[PDB]
Amino acid sequence: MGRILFLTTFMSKGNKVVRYLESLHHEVVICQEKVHAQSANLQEIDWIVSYAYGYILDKEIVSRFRGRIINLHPSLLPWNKGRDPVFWSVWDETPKGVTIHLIDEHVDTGDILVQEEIAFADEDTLLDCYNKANQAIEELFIREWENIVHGRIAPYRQTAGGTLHFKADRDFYKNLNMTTVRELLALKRLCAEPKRGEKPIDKTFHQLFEQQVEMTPDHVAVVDRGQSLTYKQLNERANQLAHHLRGKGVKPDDQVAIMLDKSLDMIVSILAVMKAGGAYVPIDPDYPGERIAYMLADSSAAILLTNALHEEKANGACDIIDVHDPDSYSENTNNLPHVNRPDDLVYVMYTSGSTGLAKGVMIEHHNLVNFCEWYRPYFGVTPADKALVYSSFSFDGSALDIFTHLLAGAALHIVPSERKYDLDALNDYCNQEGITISYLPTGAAEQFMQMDNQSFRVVITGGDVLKKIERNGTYKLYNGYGMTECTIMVTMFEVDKPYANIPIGKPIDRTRILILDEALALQPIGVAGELFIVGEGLGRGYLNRPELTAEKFIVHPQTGERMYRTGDRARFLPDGNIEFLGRLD
Ligand SMILES: Nc1ncnc2c1ncn2[C@@H]1O[C@H](COP(=O)(O)CP(=O)(O)OP(=O)(O)O)[C@@H](O)[C@H]1O
Ligand SMILES: CC(C)C(=O)C(=O)O
Repeated sequence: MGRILFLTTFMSKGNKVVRYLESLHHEVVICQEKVHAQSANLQEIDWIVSYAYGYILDKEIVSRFRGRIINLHPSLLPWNKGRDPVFWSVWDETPKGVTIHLIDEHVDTGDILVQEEIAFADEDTLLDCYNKANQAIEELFIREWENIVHGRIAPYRQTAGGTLHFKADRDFYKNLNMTTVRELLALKRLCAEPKRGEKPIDKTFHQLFEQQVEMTPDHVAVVDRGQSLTYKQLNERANQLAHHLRGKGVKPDDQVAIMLDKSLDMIVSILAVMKAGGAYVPIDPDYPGERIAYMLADSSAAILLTNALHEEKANGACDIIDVHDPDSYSENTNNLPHVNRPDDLVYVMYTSGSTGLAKGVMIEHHNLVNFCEWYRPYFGVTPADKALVYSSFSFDGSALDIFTHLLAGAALHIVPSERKYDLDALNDYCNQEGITISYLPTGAAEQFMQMDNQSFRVVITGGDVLKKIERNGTYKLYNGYGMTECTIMVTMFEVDKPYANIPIGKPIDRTRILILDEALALQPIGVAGELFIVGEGLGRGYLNRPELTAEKFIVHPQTGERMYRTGDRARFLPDGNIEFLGRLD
């Protein structure tokens, strides 16, 4: 009949298409490589049929064979042009079908000959989809071939729009081939990029705090033993000190060290540093003098807010400002002119030097603002609540204590030394004062479940594996995961039942968790892998450690996004909650 060139790389040589064409007495030449005009495979060729051909025909060839190049593309063109059509058909959630079209001067854009719809079952695998489509289009070709040879089909131009994909676009999804349709789309919801319409955070913390002061100025803000400050009182005193600081040269991104024991002066100092424009570097005064001397040096802190008691532990490291000297406070009680942006430093905390020397973790305002903006509505915090300043102010767990509740109008209650380790005593305080919400490390939180409590409405815990769930009170328990580098915490779970492994929940606001293999490629739901963090949580990095910063804050090779690699193992559950599975090594 005629000699037909059959171009293809992925399909076999005994296709139902080739056999059918052969059955009509056509000599079918099978070529699976790029060719040129001189190729002996283009000799006496009546028709060219391409089917999953991974190369481009030269324009010289397309011109000579105009109207005689027929392509089998398993998609509903213009949807899913290019490579991996069936896969992106499912992922991008586009219309589905198979198209037999003419080949023109571009990628899968030529006019259509025949096209029909196709359906994939929710429980079909992507491989099943790939095969169901290849079989459908092969049958369509056999059915409509005669109509195409006699050129009685009027080719119609493709609808406007569609999508296009390239060979490498599927690299990130290389492990999803044996996944189910609905199992794949589930993974899409959990890990797909942010939706449209989002705007960057436009507020700093002290900006929002000054707002909260105007709303609840006379409400109690912080308590320590018998003494207390209201939102206005606290705000005015912090301004007085902030004015003095900014007058001593404090500028945005400057680090100011604070060295105090838990007290009202600590809260004033922290805010005062913020309002002045700097970022506070907390230094526990009980730390060994070695750590203190090193923290003060590695940090660029030119100023140190401290007592006269702990003044000598600096060994003259920097300019001292006595929080108890009236000369350290200005007359001006008014808020200062704003000079910060959400991407300015807000605080710098050092991780315990378990491995190697301690590193200074930088955190920006937008990092802290996002956490508090999520914390308030998630736990329904109102000015009626009262929370504990439990954790050492050198740990990011203290940021949860102080900063979240202050923006909700609640009241902070400083936890002194005598009721830090003695949790039974701390329990009585909570019932006395009516403490309603606080965060307790996994350890202390587990012991506190023994005590009888009627005050707490909610308690949050995290930092280690939360094995024990039984507790006497009536309050909700929450498990939270995260590290200092991504601001306090990134996921939250409400503990409703007991669990063998207790999940760490779903991501907070404007954060995304990805479970990746050793090649940084997505892992299907239920498969373990290194947990990666993306979004508003990621801080600036490690202070004066750019090489180490780049090691942990990566630019992904495929999606090009900035992610923090935790070094933790985890796996998604079918209901969206995350399961922690210990460290990597
Ligand atoms: N709810 C949780 N369950 C289990 N592991 C958790 C967890 N929350 C956090 N983790 C893990 O345990 C660590 C606790 O946080 P960080 O104290 O900031 C790290 P570190 O200071 O290097 O060591 P450390 O955990 O020995 O204190 C996190 O880095 C994380 O890997
Ligand atoms: C201190 C709190 C926020 C914590 O879970 C952590 O840092 O791991």
